[PDB]
Amino acid sequence: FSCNVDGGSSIGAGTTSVYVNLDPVIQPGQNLVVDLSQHISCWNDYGGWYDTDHINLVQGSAFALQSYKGSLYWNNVTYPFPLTTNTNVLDIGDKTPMPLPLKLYITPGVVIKAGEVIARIHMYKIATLGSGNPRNFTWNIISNNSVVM
Ligand SMILES: CC(=O)N[C@H]1[C@H](Oc2cccc(C(F)(F)F)c2-c2ccc(F)cc2)O[C@H](CO)[C@H](O)[C@@H]1O
Repeated sequence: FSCNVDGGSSIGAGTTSVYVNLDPVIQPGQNLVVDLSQHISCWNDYGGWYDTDHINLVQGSAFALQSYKGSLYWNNVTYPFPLTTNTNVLDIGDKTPMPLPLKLYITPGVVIKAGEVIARIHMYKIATLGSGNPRNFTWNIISNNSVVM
């Protein structure tokens, strides 16, 4: 099982920066949408649904904006964010990269700085054969631009 960010090199585990464009203007009360399907994709390293991968997002995933409320959309369910439970499982068995069905909804001068981590999303992988060779990924979401209020 592997992933990449913006079509880059393969990632098997660990922490990776994910850079996102945010609305530069936000008014008190507005809602920011971060569509991570535009950046993070994952695939099965054998294909053919031979040793299917099972991935979910993990309890504790949170803003970094620590006081913000929000929602996290993952694979047909919208969870309160920060995550207080593990999400449903997405199964990945094709070698073709699958953009992750993942969106973050954020409700808050400069409020978000370019280059600062605004959320840490922990993803867990376990496959089917043997032990499933479980792996941990963390996606550190980073804004490419300032967001001002
Ligand atoms: C030890 C491990 O993880 N076996 C996983 C397996 O891994 C690979 C399969 C082929 C090629 C590679 C490599 F060429 F990339 F090494 C990997 C691999 C190994 C370690 C990683 F950290 C990530 C991918 O692929 C499977 C389907 O996806 C399951 O996931 C399975 O459990």
